[PDB]
Amino acid sequence: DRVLRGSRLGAVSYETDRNHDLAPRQIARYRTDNGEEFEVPFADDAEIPGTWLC
Amino acid sequence: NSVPGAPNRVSFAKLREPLEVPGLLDVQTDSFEWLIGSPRWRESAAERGDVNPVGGLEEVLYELSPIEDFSGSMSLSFSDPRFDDVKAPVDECKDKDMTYAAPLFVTAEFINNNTGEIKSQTVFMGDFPMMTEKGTFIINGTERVVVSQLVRSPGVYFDETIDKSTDKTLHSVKVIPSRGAWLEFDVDKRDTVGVRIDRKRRQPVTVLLKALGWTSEQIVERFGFSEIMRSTLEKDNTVGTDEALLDIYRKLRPGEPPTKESAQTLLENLFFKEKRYDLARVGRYKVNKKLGLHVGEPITSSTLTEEDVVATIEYLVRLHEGQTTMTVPGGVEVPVETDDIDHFGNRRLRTVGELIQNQIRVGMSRMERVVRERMTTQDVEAITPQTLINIRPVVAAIKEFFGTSQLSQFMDQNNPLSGLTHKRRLSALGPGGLSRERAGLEVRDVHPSHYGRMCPIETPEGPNIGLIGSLSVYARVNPFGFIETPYRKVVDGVVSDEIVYLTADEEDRHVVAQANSPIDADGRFVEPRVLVRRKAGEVEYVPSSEVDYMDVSPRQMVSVATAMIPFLEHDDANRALMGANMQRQAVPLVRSEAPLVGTGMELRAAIDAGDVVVAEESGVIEEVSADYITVMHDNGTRRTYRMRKFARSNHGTCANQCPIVDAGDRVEAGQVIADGPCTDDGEMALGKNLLVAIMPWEGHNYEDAIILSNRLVEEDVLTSIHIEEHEIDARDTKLGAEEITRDIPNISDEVLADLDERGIVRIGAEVRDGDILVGKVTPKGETELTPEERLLRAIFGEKAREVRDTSLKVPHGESGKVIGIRVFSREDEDELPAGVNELVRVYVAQKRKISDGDKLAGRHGNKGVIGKILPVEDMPFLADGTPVDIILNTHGVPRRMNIGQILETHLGWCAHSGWKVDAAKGVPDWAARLPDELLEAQPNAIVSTPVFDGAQEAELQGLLSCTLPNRDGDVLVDADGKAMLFDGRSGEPFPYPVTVGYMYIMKLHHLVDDKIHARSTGPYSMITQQPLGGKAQFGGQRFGEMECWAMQAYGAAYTLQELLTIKSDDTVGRVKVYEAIVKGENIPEPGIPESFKVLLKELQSLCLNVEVLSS
Amino acid sequence: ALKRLKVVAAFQQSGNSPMGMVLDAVPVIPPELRPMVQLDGGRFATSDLNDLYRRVINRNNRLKRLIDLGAPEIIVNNEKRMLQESVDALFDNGRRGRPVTGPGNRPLKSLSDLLKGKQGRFRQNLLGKRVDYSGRSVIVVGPQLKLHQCGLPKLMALELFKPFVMKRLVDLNHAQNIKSAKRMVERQRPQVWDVL
Amino acid sequence: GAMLDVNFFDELRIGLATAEDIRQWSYGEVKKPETINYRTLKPEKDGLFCEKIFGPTRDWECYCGKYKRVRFKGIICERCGVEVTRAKVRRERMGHIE
Amino acid sequence: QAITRAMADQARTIRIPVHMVEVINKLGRIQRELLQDLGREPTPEELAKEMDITPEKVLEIQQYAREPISLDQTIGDEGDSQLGDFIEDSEAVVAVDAVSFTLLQDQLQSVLDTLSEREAGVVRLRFGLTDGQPRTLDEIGQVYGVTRERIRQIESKTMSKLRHPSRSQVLRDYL
Ligand SMILES: [Zn+2]
Repeated sequence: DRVLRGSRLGAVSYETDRNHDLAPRQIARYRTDNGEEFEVPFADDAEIPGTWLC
Repeated sequence: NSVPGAPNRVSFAKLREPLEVPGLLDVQTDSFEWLIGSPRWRESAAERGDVNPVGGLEEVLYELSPIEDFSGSMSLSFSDPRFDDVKAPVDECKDKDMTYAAPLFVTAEFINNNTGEIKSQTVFMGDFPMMTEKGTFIINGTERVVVSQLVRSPGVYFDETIDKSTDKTLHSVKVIPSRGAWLEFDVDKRDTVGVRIDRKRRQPVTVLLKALGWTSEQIVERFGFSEIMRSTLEKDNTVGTDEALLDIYRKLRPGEPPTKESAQTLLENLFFKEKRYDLARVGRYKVNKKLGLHVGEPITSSTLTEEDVVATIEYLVRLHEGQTTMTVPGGVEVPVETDDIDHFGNRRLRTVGELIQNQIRVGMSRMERVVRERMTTQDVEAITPQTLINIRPVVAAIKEFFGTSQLSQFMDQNNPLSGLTHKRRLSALGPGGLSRERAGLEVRDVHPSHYGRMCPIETPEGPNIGLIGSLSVYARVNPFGFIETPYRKVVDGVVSDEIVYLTADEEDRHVVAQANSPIDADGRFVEPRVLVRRKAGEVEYVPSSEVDYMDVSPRQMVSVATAMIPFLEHDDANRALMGANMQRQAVPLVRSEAPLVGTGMELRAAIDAGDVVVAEESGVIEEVSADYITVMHDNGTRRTYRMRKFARSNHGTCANQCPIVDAGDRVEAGQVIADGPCTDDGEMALGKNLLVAIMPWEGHNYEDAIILSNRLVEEDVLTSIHIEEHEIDARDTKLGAEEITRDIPNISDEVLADLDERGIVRIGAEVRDGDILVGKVTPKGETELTPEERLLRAIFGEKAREVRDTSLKVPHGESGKVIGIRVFSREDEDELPAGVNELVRVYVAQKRKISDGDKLAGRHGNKGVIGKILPVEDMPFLADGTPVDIILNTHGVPRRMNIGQILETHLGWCAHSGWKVDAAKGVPDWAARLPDELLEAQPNAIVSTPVFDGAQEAELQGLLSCTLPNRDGDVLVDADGKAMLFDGRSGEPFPYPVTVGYMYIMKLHHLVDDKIHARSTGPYSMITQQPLGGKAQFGGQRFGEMECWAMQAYGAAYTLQELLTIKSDDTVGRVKVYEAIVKGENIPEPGIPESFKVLLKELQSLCLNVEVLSS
Repeated sequence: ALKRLKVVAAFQQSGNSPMGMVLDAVPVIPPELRPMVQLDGGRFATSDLNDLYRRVINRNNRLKRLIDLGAPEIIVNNEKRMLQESVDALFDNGRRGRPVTGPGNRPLKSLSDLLKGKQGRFRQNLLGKRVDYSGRSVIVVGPQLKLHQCGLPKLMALELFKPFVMKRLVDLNHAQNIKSAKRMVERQRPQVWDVL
Repeated sequence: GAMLDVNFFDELRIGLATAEDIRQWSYGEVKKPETINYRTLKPEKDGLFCEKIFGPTRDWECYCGKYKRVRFKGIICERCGVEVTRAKVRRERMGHIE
Repeated sequence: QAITRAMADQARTIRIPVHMVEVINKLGRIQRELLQDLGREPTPEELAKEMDITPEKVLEIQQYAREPISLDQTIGDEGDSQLGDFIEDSEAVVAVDAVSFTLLQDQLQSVLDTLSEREAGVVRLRFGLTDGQPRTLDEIGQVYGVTRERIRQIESKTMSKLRHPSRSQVLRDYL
């Protein structure tokens, strides 16, 4: 009925996919009130928040 | 005759026509003016039944009015619909993309009951889309045609069934209303009578009788003759009307606590109260005609009756007992017989007036619901009709009928015949009719009551055989919707001239003669036995005194399109179907030559199609140009008819009109004054006359292929004009406004040659597939740039160019001149939609010559693509020097049973070269019944053979034997119709004579330029990553299950793997195979297709733990 | 007992448990398989699963509110029945009762309707796909050809063999790179037939 | 069994999913019936389209805008919450409703 | 209050807040009452002067008041096809821009490698062609042991050398 052209609300970037030199990260460890523990990788120049939504 | 500006077309007919053909658009125009209430319909119904002249709008307003609230404190009434004038004329509405309507005014009236007040006002009820002079609506600039619809009429339908095991005859009744609740009856394998009401289980009918209020004494008194009824009264196991009423309440309504008054009034409110049950006036008339309850009374109070229910049960039990007639107490007797639901006295025609009236009624119900809602909330003494009435659901109902429905279709205009036969069409499928998948093979057949009410030939040959028909030539439509047909009344063996219109029931009652039977010059028959048509569709031999009706003419059964095939009665029915379907796919050429042998139904089908300018009053032509004719009338005034010059049709052809009068002529009223697309001097002309040979030639015409000549490309014989259009629109997006200007981002200068100072192309500039039509550039903003493009921009100094180019480019394969640019704008106060600031349409027209791949056809269903266009020197030429123009194969004639083309070829040669029958020693005995002035004819004499009364084989043999020589003494075609062709390529004559003659072939709209597409890499889909489909896109081909089975049967595994992975779904694989092909490397191995991972995500989302293992 | 022993032996022989027939956590299909796509001009298009998920989430939040508020049994039981009907209509629409309709009174397309019939995944996309490098035309008779030959029109053959002709007319130095070669092919300059 | 879907297959086993499998597949709990903000067209927080649960919309470009390169990869934006990776992980990550 | 508030909060797919739902309903009632009296559809100017706002604001409200269509209706009336299979993915990999980008990177690597080592390292660190991280002028000067004015002079000379047509033609065709 038509030739309709639609796009989702985002843009695709295309750089190289390298995995040898990345920005450094350090892993925090949050524990809920369930007795279950989760690990999230933040950045080095980043303040660790006290409560994280797991 | 009877049309004043006519070409003299001599006829072979031997019968006198008592009745002329009716107006061919009276199926549409009379129905719509019935819906309006026009004074022409008023005087017609005045002279044919003036006891109740009511239009569709007055009927809807009376059956709605008056609306009352719950307490009965006040009431609202409508009356007197009235239309204003049309706000814009037809060509202006077609050009400005606005609908063609007229305002509607209704005199409302609000009455206070207890206090006593009347507040009469005048309410505007929206704009009503009116119908033009040719039966077409105009909706948003396009031209739409609402086709008719065959539905099964409401009534009572007795039918019988035979048991498989016991082999007893089981009878059954269904009474089916409109919008009501069904109720049935039965006689089972035992002696019980079911009453299965509103699709419920079963009860004995004596339960329903007691719930209606009949005692067992009353049941044995009324049904005293019926062993079945007294047996079921013995087996009813239920006494007490209240007990039986509670029983049917419990069987009908499950889960509700039964009260006495609600259980009592449930059945009454379900059936005998007009709000929830109304078989229409047609249904009430049908019930009264079947049972015999009333005869002289006019139809009113169209709800059911307990008398009707007990008469239905009486009819059923007498049909099961085995009676043949039955008298209802209080009415005349009727015969007792089962009903056929495919009889044409049981299928009514719900035409355009009734369809639009149904949509108005649906809108008025939703309006009156909110009227009786808001009547009670806001107080009394403050309300007025203009605050009570909300016309939004009514106007939305009309708009949602005219758009987005499957009965309001796009008008199919390639030519006048297609435009005419898109109306006069009875589509049996639609809302309220049967679907396509669930339609049985019983309803798709030709019932023997279609004789004169439908065409047995013309149906679509696809998966719609029998579900779409077309009206016959002489047929009409009843006030109710039954399809009448005219018959001559013969009184005591003398055929009179008075014409009686009989529907299918009366045609079954009487006995009808045949049209080509020997009248004895006053009305008497000649032979003492007459072939007739009896009641059940049987054909007998009845003596000439029981005959009491006769047909008006032969070709009463055929349609409009089937009436233009010469020698129809020699073709087979499948090939006649293909001919009648391909006659309305022809394209308008640039020259439009009239056929050398036709039938009589060409002038009338042209001046009634509407694409021919017809003079309204007589006068003398004052000035002719290519744009207008101004006739000077007999009393002072003058009238200038404009012309449509090179206007695009719906399907992309051309709609040129050119005058055929001189600047001093005298015209009469009704005379053709200007041709159309496919007409020539008044009459229809869909093709050209081409000299044919019926030999097989070197394999180029093998299995329906055709070889032309180059003369038809040199002299522009089969050349048409096609016009496209392209549309872009500049709206205001979020980041700014789009701009139509020639300042495009990064592009060469040379592609901006033909563009003007402000965007759009100049008129006359030739375009090509890839060129710029409208230069539009959208704002982009600031995004992330790659370092490589950043370095290139810093090298060459250009800026970021913050606006993105999305122009309008002409798509692939198109070319041709630019005809006109139609540009709308916001600043000129044009009614663009929300957001659009400027819309511009560009028309590109090209002139297509004939080429191999284009599809040609004749009239008798012999189509075929063009295989090779030879040069004009290597064609088989006659002994005189004339080359032939097409060469048709001879293996497709005998096994397809269409020798209408051979007889048309012979008569075409006779009508081309002329004849003179030597009446020196009297008229010879083949021509004893030829008319006068068919004994001689000049060359290029147009003749006409009508459909079932045409030129006989003996007359064709005689006319073939006596023609007249070309220029010298040379008769090129001997008595058999065959000529001694030479061979233009090797030189020697062909060893045996070959049939030649003139055949009328036409060019079909299945052209090779519109069908070819290809794709290497284009757009891809959204959810799954497969390519798109269709020539409107780039579009890929579909490689389905059967092709997968063929590849597996071959054993090609790698071909199948690369067809299903790196060509459809391997998203990381398509770019790798493209770069490997471009760099010249080897093709990589495929990966997992995308659709399988989509499948795994759906299966995991249905709470199933699908996990793929490893080893 | 045989017809019961079928499913009882099925639950007994494996390491399955029958407790998976009731649910405590519906899963949610990822948002690229039920997309919200903006058309040309601000019209949106959703995929009818967002309505079913929205009804489940709305009724579950309302039920959490009613339970933590404290409500009578009639209200809470009606809410639980509504939540159950919503999840049933999500997994299979039109199985128990009336189908949930959208606008214009058409039934919505639930999760199980992506899988069944001729329009499902298994028959519409897994077994028969659209393909690249393909095209159609209308056939005519070629009675001078040999048995292993077919005539191909040049306008279709150019579009089918476009990457091969781009590689070859870069390698023969008719163009400098892939972009200019593609521009030359789409404008159909007359070297491309001698390459083709 | 592995789920990276590289072409080393031997089986395809279907079972009956338990709740401790569902809340081990999922990447976070969707708990609002919101899809997209009506004015700015960005996916709402904890909705049906939330980038914190289903991954980011723009390739290697987080939501609030603090990290925008391929240099930052697999890091969690401590203000907004989205991890920075490709945008094709929005067809591969599921959520759950409690 | 609870029924109308929750109908505003839940009746729509893209959620519109309560105050904008209020002004949409007010605009609808105003437009209906004006359409009844006029006998015509009211213009945005008449609606704007009625509601005491601007016609741009009226257009924005009528823009926000639109409901999405569905991807699952069969836009082919034969039922064979649905609307979701007629939409071009306008943000996909175009399969010739990727190979063109790869060839551009190859050619840029070649032209950068046909220079002096210090100038090539300066250009790579200046435009971030090493690892996608552009470096600062003082950072390049620190890691190469010279001053920032020397670094920017070397950069200007190298940019002139690359801008010269002898090295620049094979990249000039790409843009
Ligand atoms: Zn962030």
